[PDB]
Amino acid sequence: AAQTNAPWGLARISSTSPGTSTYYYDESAGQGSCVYVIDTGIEASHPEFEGRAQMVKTYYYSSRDGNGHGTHCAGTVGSRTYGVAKKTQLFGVKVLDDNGSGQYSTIIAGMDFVASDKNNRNCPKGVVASLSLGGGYSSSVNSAAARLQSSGVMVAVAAGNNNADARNYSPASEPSVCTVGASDRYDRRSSFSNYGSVLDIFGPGTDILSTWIGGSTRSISGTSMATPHVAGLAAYLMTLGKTTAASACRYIADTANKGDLSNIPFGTVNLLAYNNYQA
Ligand SMILES: [Ca+2]
Repeated sequence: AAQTNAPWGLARISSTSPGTSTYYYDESAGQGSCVYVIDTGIEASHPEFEGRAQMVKTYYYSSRDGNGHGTHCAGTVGSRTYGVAKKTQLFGVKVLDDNGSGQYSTIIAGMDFVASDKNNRNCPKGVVASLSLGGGYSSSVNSAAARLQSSGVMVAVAAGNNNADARNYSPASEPSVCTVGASDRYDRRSSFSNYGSVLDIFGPGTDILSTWIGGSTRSISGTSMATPHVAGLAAYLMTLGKTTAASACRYIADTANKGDLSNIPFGTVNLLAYNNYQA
C-alpha cells in the first residue's frame, strides 16, 4: 500500500532517504495487534480512529481527553490518515490530567493496570504500550516500566525534551524498555531531544501532524511524538510476524537506517526507525 502526500514522519519511516512524501506499508497495517496509549486519554469518537479506539481506564473524574496530547499520540500510532499502524486496536489509559500532569503513583498504577488488562483483550498479534511522558529519575517508575515489559508488552517511552542525558529521567532511563529520541525532517536530532547511551532508537518528532480534540488536527513537536511512531512500527512488525514483544526494540534497532542523523553526541546511537518495506 502507499499513502501519497503523507505526513513527513510516516514517509520518513518507510524510506532510506529524507525528503520523500509517500508512506509505503504492508496492507496488514497492524491488524490483530493492540496498543495502549497511557496519557491524557483519547477522543475515541474522532472519525480518524474509525471505531478502533476505546478508553479502558481513567484515574480522574472523567475519561475524556480535555488536553489533546493523548489523542495526538494515539493518532500517530493508529489513525487512518496520520497513523503508522492503520488497523491496530487502540486502548486509552488516562493517567495524566487535562493539564498534562500526573503523580508518579498514578502513572505506576496505570502501568500495572495494562500488565493485567491485556490478559482480558483479544490481541492475537501482540500488545504494545506507548508512554509519551516522564519526569525526574525514580527507581519505582523504572521498575514499573520493567514489569510491564516483562509481562509481555512492548514498552516504548519518550526520551524527554531537555536536550540532556536521559539517564536522569524516568521511565526513559529504564534500560529494558525502548527509549525513543526525536529527529526532524532534515535528519537532525531535534533541538530539544534528550540523548545518551540509554536511547535505543530515534523517530520523527519535530512538526508532527496528527489528530486533536474537537475532531480536529494539529502539528506539534516532542519526543512524545517520536514515541508513537516506534510504538506503531512495533505493532506493525508484530502483525507481520517479524518480531515479538520481547525483542521488537532490538529488531527495530537492527533494521534501522544507520548513520543518517546529524547532531548526535558521541555515545548516542545513530539509528532511525525504518520499516524496510519493499513492494
Ligand atoms: Ca533499552
